[PDB]
Amino acid sequence: NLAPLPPHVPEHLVFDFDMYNPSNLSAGVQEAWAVLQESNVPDLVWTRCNGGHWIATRGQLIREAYEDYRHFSSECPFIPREAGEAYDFIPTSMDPPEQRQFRALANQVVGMPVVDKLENRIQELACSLIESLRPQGQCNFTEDYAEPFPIRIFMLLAGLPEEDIPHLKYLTDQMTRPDGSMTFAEAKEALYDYLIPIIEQRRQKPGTDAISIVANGQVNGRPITSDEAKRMCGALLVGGLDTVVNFLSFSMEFLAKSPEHRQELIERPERIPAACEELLRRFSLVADGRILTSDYEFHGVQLKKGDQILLPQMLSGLDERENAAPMHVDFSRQKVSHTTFGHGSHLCLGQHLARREIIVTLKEWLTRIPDFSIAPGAQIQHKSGIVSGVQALPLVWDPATTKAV
Ligand code: HEM
Repeated sequence: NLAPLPPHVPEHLVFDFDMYNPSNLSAGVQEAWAVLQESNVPDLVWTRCNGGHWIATRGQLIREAYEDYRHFSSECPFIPREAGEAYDFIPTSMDPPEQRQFRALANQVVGMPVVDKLENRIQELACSLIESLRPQGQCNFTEDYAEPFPIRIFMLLAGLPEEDIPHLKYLTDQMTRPDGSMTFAEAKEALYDYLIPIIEQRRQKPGTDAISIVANGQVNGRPITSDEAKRMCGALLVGGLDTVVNFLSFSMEFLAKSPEHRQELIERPERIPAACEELLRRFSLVADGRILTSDYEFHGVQLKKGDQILLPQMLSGLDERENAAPMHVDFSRQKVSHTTFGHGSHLCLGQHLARREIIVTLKEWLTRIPDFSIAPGAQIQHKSGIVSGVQALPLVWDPATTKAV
């Protein structure tokens, strides 16, 4: 379904890209989004899909817009407009300077310091999880590791019982890839209902878990309110439940289809870190945007106040103008340029946790299960949305080849 073209949007700039259901989705989700960068597509286009909105197709514009919060506000970061308007997570929907305070408190619960004191657990969990699968000679990756691994760590992080994983997970998925059952608002409201009671209890006594830290936090002056606490916790759900999870499946799907790259890491461990960044560029997966604060001519195009513009974080690193032969995975890429963890004042606060989980996965997995491949005769399917992901990943291997360390 297409929205009628607003009077102010050029005739020649219309490219009906459906961010939640791209035409070339069959060739991989990153490949589907890459069409927006073909020789005949303007740097900045307008799509009549999902309420109609702009779409910067080049990392140059993307990076640029993400730096100018004065014009491109995070107030309404999601598409459709109903989703963005409803989006009120702190600080992801705030613009500087208001953001500073909250982002600083949020940084306390997932930043590097937290990731370092968690390294051992993260590592132990990966091993424990993999050692379990190893003798099976097969697995449904997305659900057997890609999900349990990041989520349990996040739940331990937040101090939330693991029983709530399916619940919190489903709702979170509705904010990134709506199955259609519920709107963004409803999903958000549902998550808030889960958090609020928890915040109330934790607000009392201190606490090492994320929710406590936030609930007992102090932003610009007075103590943090429950609503603020709520909005802050929310901003952590997508990352702790839906981003890493999907990223691992993309990266692992690739590794299963490319023995070469696997062998390379297996016999050249030291390259795992660099390999992680390249996979982060290649299989980048987030794409949100901003809303115009006023009428503004941006690169020849006249944007009106209230317009929404999609700045796919996943496109920068695929832009041939920033990375030669972008669709090729080269662990030895001299300059791995990308905006996978975003760009600007909203740079991902969990990228450290992300990278560690990715590095621990590649390390522990390849060591114990170096030789594996996609189950015989199976097609891997992707899904596109605020956060694209992999539907399922059937992997198989011979147990005799596995190892225990
Ligand atoms: C590999 C996985 C991940 C990717 C690709 C990713 C990507 C991003 C991107 C592109 C943004 C910018 C959003 C915007 O500007 O509107 C962002 C923000 C954010 N991410 Fe992540 N992220 C990942 C994992 C995580 C994890 C595991 C967490 C922690 C639970 C997390 C927490 C956050 C937070 C709190 C923000 C908001 C920062 C702010 O508004 O100041 N992310 N992420």
